[PDB]
Amino acid sequence: MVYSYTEKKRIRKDFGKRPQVLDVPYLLSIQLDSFQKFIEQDPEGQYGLEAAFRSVFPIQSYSGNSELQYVSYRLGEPVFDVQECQIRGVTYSAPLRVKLRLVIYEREAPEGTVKDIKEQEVYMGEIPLMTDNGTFVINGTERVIVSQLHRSPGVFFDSDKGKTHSSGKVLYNARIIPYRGSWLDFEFDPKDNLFVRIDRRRKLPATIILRALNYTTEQILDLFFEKVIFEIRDNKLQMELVPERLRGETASFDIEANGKVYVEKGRRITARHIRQLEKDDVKLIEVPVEYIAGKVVAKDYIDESTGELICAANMELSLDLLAKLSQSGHKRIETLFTNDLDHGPYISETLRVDPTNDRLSALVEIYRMMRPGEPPTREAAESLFENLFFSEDRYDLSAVGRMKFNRSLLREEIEGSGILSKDDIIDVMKKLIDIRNGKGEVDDIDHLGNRRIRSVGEMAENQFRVGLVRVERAVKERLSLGDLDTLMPQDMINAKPISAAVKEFFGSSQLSQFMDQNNPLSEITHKRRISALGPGGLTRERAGFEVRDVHPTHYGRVCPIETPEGPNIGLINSLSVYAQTNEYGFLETPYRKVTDGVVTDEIHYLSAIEEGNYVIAQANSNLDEEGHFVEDLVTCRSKGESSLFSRDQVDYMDVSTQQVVSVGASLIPFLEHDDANRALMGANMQRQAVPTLRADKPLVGTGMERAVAVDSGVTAVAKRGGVVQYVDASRIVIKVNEDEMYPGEAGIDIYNLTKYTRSNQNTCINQMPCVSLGEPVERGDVLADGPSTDLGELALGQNMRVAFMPWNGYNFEDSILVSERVVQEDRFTTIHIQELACVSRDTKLGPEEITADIPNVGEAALSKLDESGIVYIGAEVTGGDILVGKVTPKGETQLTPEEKLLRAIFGEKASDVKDSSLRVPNGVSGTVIDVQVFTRDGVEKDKRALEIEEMQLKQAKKDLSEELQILEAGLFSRIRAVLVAGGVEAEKLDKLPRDRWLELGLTDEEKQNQLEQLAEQYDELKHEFEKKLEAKRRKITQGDDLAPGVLKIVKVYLAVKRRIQPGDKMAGRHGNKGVISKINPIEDMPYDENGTPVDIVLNPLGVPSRMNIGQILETHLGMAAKGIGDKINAMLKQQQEVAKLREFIQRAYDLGADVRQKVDLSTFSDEEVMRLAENLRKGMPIATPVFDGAKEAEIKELLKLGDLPTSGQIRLYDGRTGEQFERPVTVGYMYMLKLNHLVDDKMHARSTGSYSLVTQQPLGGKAQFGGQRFGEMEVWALEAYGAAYTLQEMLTVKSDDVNGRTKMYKNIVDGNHQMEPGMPESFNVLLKEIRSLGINIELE
Amino acid sequence: RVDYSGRSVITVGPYLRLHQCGLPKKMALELFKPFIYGKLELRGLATTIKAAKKMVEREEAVVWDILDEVIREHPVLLNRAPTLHRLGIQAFEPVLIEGKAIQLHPLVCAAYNADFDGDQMAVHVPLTLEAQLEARALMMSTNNILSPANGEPIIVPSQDVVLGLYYMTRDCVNAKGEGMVLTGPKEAERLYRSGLASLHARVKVRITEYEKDANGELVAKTSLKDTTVGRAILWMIVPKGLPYSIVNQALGKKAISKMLNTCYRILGLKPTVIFADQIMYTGFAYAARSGASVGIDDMVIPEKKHEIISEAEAEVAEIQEQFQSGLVTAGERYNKVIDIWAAANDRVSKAMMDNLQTETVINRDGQEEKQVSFNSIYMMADSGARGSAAQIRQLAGMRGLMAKPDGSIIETPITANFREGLNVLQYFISTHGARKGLADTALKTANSGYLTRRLVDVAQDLVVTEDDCGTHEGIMMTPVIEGGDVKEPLRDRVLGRVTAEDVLKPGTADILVPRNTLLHEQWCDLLEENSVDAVKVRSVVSCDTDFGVCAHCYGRDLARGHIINKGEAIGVIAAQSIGEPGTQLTMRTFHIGGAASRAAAESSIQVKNKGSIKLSNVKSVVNSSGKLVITSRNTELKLIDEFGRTKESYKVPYGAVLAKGDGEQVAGGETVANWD
Repeated sequence: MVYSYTEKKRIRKDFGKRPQVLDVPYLLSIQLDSFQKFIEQDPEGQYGLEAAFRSVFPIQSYSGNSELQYVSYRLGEPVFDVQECQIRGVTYSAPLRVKLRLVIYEREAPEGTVKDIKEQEVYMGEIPLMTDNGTFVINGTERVIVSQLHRSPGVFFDSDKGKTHSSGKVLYNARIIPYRGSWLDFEFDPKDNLFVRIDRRRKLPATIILRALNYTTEQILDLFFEKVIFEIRDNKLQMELVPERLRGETASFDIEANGKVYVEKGRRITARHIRQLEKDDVKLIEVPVEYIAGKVVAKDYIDESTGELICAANMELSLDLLAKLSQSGHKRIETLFTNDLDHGPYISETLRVDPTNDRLSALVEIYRMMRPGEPPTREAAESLFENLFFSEDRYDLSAVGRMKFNRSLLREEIEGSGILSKDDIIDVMKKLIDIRNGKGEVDDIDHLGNRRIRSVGEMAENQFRVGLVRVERAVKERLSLGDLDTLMPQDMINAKPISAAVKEFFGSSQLSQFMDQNNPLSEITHKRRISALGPGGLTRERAGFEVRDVHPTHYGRVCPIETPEGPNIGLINSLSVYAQTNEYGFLETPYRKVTDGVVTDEIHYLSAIEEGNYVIAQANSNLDEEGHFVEDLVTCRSKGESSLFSRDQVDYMDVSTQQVVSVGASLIPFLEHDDANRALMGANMQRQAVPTLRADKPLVGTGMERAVAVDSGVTAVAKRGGVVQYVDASRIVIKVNEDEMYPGEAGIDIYNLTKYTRSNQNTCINQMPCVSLGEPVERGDVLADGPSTDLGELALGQNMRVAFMPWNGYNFEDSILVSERVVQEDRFTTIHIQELACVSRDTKLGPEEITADIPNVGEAALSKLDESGIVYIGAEVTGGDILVGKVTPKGETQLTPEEKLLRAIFGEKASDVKDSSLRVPNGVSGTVIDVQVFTRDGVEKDKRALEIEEMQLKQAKKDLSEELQILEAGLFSRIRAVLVAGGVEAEKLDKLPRDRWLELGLTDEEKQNQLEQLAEQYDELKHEFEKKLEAKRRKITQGDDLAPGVLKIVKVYLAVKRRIQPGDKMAGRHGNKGVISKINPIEDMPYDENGTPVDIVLNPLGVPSRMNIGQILETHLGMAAKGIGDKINAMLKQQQEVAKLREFIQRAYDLGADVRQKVDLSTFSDEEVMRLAENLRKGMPIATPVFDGAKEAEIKELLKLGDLPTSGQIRLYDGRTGEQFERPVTVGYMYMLKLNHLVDDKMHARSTGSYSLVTQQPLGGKAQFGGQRFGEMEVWALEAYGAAYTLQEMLTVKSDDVNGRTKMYKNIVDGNHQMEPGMPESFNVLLKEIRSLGINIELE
Repeated sequence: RVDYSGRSVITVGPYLRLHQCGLPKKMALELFKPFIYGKLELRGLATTIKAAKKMVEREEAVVWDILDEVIREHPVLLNRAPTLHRLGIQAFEPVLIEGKAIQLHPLVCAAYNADFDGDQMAVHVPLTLEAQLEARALMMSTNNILSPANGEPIIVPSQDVVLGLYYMTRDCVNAKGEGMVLTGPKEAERLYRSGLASLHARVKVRITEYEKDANGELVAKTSLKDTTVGRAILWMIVPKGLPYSIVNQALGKKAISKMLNTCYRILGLKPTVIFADQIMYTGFAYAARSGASVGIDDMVIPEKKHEIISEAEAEVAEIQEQFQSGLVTAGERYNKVIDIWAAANDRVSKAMMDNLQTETVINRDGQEEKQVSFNSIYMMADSGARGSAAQIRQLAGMRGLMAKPDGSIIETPITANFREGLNVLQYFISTHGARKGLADTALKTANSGYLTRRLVDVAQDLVVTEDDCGTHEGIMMTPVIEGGDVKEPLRDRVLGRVTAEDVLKPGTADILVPRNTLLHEQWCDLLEENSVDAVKVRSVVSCDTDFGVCAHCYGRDLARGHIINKGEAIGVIAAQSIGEPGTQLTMRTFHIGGAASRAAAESSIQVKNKGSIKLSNVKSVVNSSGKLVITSRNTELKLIDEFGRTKESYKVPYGAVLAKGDGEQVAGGETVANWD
């Protein structure tokens, strides 16, 4: 196929011989999938709103004979649009419908029902939706929830050996963690007794809680233990033989088995004497009496003669007790094994130490342990034991609870009961007794097989379920109040719990947050993030050791490279490109199947548990056409390591080498060359790059960003593409082809481009058309580019000329040196859009009118402001100028009746003293974008917003009127087509309407049917179009919901052009980011043999120093790319024919060995790529894969083909002195980065400013005041320099002393130079606070 | 929150003076408004304060001239926010530069520790007499050079100064120019004209010498020495008396900082101070003229790497074969394999170096003799501008092995150079251990800060009032003499300390009771009659002063010249700030600073200098086998030379069997006893 319509403009040259069979997924499918499964209707009852409604429902009061059955729910359409709602700045949520049905049962009468209750839907809460890009719209914010990672529910096997306990031995423990409710754990102590800890409470013995499970000691020893066999007939003392049950013996006498001695007295206990009686078949044997006293009794045997309780179970036997038991006529005797080799004497110390032998006293004791304040009344002990242990509501084992419970339980069926089971917890106690016995394997805490990610679906299901229970309580009170309630689900269900749970959840949460938007990159990699923060998964606020480490399970799913290099490290992760989430929350990664010796084309997704046992080959390997591997021993991995394995030991394949990296670090080329640390730093620096004016696609790249830019939702794509009709910067429309269309409604697809708009990062966003007109568009083609995007290809930075050189010491360490040429080329210039809102109103003194006067200010600002309205759009605001005038009532009336009706108050009318004006803060100057102000209902006499309220009506009327003309024009042309042969007239119909008078009469049928029809759908489309136009205009003029604490809201957008700056900062793809020392003239830049001064000058010492390899191959390969583009550009300077250049272009594509499917000239050869030569005339789009990237052989081969010297070094002359520098010099072209670190934003100079009423210290930075801060380190720095002055007057004169500032500024006059030492007022805040303290100190 | 702050970001001015500020025009006149109002007042260009405010708000061009009149001698003090030691705040003389940033002296940047990665900057304005003039007579960057932590003057002429002076001073066989008869001004005509390379071997140009041995007068001299043209260029930097290309040139390495120290040893004011930056001007000047570069051809991959990796892989294959047979345990097999990959990595490093010097050749005439290597990697490694043999070992040779979670060396080594494609799992373990390194280096800052909190909280108590109270108590000064080689000489410890008695040599004469110990007297007693390494010297800890400390008893030194005065914090803040850089970063895995469990005397007792090894505080016990054992528990084993000075002395524990107890001799690296 290789159609490549949308990529025909720029075909990025790809390298490497490793094909990708599985294409890059939409990659947002975790949030999109979680959302589409969060709102769904299914009969199976999948997790979501249906699972919550089925969980709580039916809602029945206690002894009320009334139930509430769920009709489930259906979602409606929101009141606003996506982009329009974001512009309005109101939360975006759809109402919920399909209320639950009620029921009524007759009291004292079984099955009696008065009537069935089916009620109409009731409004409950508001359910927000998600944009196609994965965001959430609340109050005009981005509101994305970070993915969560924590422990998956199931039986845990933990080591938990304390290093601070000093014991030096491992203490095993196991804890079952349900999805909700209390936690149940077991705890060892050196006494070797199983203990139980529930919700941090003190650990009780196993015998008291298991006794609370109503199991007698006979069932304890007979259940958890084997009673073996003991038989006594006339004191024959015959017992069964268990030669394979123990290794050992102690023999003080001979023991004969079936007429032959198995082990002689004093004979060896070795396996020679063991297997003799073991391999042979032996039956019960008779041995003397002395062997009973050593054994421990198992079952409970009492004397048959009298009724005493002697010889109770779990007790030691005495020599004199044998005579009392054996002579009592007991039928059989059960004795405990109790020999420690592979086992241990568990539960014994629990039975002995446990005070409560019965379930009742056990429930009373666990109740007293649960509640310290109230003594147990024994009445509620059963409900506390059941609801605390095994119950439907308080368990919530969910899916992974029973899945992992049966997996570790070694069960068969996956589905199980959602509550605790006695045999299940007994199995946990038995297998845990095996863990204490030494057999079995523990589980790793950091192993992701025990971890499951949680998303918006499960989290919003949890909070929404909690709110639904909060509703179930009050509704239970309402149904329990009355005996019979007709039409109950009306006023009984309140929306405040739902709207508070979902609106408080998505509104305020640790995971839910707005994003800082720099390029689509930071938006998508900020959209996909793994967080151990929030509920669960957070061990401590700081430090930690094994939690922050990297497990082998971090290979193919989470990216170890991308990471929060700041205070918390190793917590936030990034999923793989091909990673996916399983049904239980587990993470699966692709592996290609291999059958016999050939590699089949099917790929299966495997989690950590499944891929742990299987062996998978290394990412890079040799492949043959027959499917077999070239090398016999192929590098493969099984568990926690990798080694060469045979061709028969490889189960699966890794496909691409990019599975271990993420979208953030995957766009950094030559990863295998560059060091992982500096690649981590660069990947951390990729997200802060601000978009610039002109986006130039990176000439060195990957080819993943092609899918990232289109899959990021930032660019404007096209649905059902076709022949483009009209284009514009505001709007783009396309005529859809007739290949695939809907039969109804006809019409064409229209698009509204977003203009310059403020982001959360105060950046500039917009989309620009990539097509001219009349160009065919396919499905999925990007029409317009977002910020920092060029032709659907992501470029967040700008290339520029590069030379490696020390220059006159102006480049030191990481310092950067920028030419004035790029300064003159407008490159790196960006727009910063800050928003200014003046909103007050709300006064009991009367309303506040906007503008119309500026009190106590001359006409200077009145020239900028309109008489009845605000300032002109796109004006110059400098300093403290008033952008939007606002007044206040203030004193209003007074004596001299409001100054004689505002006579002495001049023309304000308020009276005087209105401070409500906006008054733009100092230091911020720029041009305003648009004033959105506010829109309210029933508001009149507002000159502001009139132009935009009219502009919206003209816009919707324009673009809707286009479709109206397409419809009415189409049907009118259909009339002109049907009137043929029925009395047609070209000269008449081509100069008049009606169509000869509604197709005349013709043959009767066409008259009434065709004419009456034409009028029917004509007036139907006209009247319907006008009705929908009025319905839309009503939505335009109705406005939104304003905050009740204000009458009118005013908000304005302003923009500033900020370009390359001397201090600034710059960053590389490989992690070098530094400040610019000085911007040098063009004349001072060294030039080549052609006299081309160099744009940038960096420090080559940082390559060995900071271990940055990829900069050499970056600059050199870039010099090759711009060598191709430079030679082709020279061909355009010579005006060569297409074919002569076409040969060099084709050679440029296919040079090297394979490593691409692209073929030049394939399609017509005279267009497309032919014009793409004029597209790439500036530079060549060369791409390298992450680990598959280019090699120095092909790099020097291409660069040598570009006529450039193969060594990548050109003889250079000084731009200053003109003399030649000794030795060749490395030059090239690399991709650079402009950040938000510019020193207009970072640097603020301040002298004197506002202070605070607390201690008289100023607030701090960003207030245009304060001296920043010199902390205790600077206090000890002045004590270190030995200056008493600077420190003493430092802490005192500036803040704690007014006398120092007054006398200081007074001494500035004539320069007395003295500064008052003063008495610190902050020290008077210490003396003050101490005076508030009960010990008050006063000076003498 | 202080006052009067620009809060700028550092830029690097190479030019102007070591102490001066590329204060910008934008940061200017914002904080200088009071001086501008008073300036227009006293000068009289304005009328009233409000009129001057109008003149400033209108941004007139006349305000810039008087603004310059104020700025030139009105200093600005500078500090980085994470401040550690006393030199963090320094006073410079500002001059306007167009821009939004501040151009800062890079040699001072190393003193601030600040980096150009974009760390913020706090810029404060001093107030009038005490601040401006106190920072003028005290806190200036040239007025404070010596650091009261290491004690040596702290200057970092690294990076393109080390590389530039390395390329400046060096020789080459053949090339062009041969020898030259011109001597003093050969750089102008010879270098700037044609035909003379920046460096040429075998040049007969004479160099004039100056002798300062005369009292208050310099004695000139001249003679013909063989020196390269670049060395003749470097000689023009300092007109004063020097070794004249012997110690004053060398290879263009840290020995340039050594000759900077010897030049600063005499008259630490003066053209010793001023024009010493000409080393920097020529350093970045002719370093930029050199234009060193790094590329694919720069690095060299040894061909022995394949044979070493293959041989080590075969040996380890035999090891895992023996483990498959059951003859070798898993532990000894693991540690053994670790040993083979470690020694093999060392082999790849050594062959890497061999191909770093002798593989690089230059073709001239027959080309068989070749010449010294011009490779930039070798210039950085040998010169010392940046990089290290370990980092280069990762560039070409093996990268080493570490595991953050396990803490042990992994059994899957990295066989791929950076130029070669790395394996996916190799990048996995590398980013693992690198993330661990980021966690540790990020963790050490807070712990070091807290350590400075405790130490500085203790150090506040020093008044340092009385001068000399005449105390007789002083510490006996003896060298550390630990291990095979002595760690530090006793001359550095006894240098610059008051001496009660301190008789060098066998008690002949040496120092008197009331004599101060300077560098000349202490160096004379250290060089002449060095057989006595123990001298009693007064210390700060022992002072007869009731309140405060005695400066004469503590010592004489500071950031400024010697003979310190009272009222100084001295070791309080100087030591509290001295301990900050030590704990700021751990050494390797931090187990180095810990007990290594392996020592010289612990394994095999060795001697430093050839001499008689004796046991101090011990009872010699001869045995029947002929060996010698110590009867007591705690003993001493020292190596005494013919002069009597102690070379190497280690405590001899009980149970050590030695071949010769006493009466014999020992050479360098001799092992008397060996105990497991």
